[PDB]
Amino acid sequence: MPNWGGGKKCGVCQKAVYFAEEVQCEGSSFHKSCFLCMVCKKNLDSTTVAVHGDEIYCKSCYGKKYGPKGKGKGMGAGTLSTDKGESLGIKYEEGQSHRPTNPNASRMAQKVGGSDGCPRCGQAVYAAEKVIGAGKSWHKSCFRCAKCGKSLESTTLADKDGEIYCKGCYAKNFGPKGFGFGQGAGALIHSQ
Ligand SMILES: [Zn+2]
Ligand SMILES: [Zn+2]
Ligand SMILES: [Zn+2]
Ligand SMILES: [Zn+2]
Repeated sequence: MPNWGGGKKCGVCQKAVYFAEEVQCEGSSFHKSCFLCMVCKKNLDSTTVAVHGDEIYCKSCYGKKYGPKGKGKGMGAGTLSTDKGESLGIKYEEGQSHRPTNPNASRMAQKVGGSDGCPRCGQAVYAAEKVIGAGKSWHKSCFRCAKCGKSLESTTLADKDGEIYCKGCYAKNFGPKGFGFGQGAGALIHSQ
């Protein structure tokens, strides 16, 4: 019954150490198992150990948290632009000409011949059937007596002041005269 003794005070777990380990530290002390890197979670039962605000950390860890991180970054830039050149054009023209007109001249001419026409039928007369009579020309076929109708030739024909007839007509028309005659009367007797 009578017993107690002494021990340490674990300011970590808040339990009194029954004199066994009572790990001491900078103005502090915790149980052995208690004294464990609260970072890596690995027990810390050796030197090279560090402490911290109500906590314990192994050197390394300490140098890890305390240690730096690294460097930052930088930057850059750049730009450029240019352009030019443009020109073009052209033009032209032309004229024209004309052409006037010139008048014309006249000429002369003349030429005649023989031959004639048929004043009877009306057609023309030139050889083949051309007759000349009464100082006129006509078709030897048409050329006939304008009294009997009997066709003529030239001589046998008779040109009466333009007119044309047959000798028989030219003669008769202008025939000679003839003597006349009469009758007498004998005598007889009567009886019964
Ligand atoms: Zn403890
Ligand atoms: Zn650690
Ligand atoms: Zn004729
Ligand atoms: Zn006749």
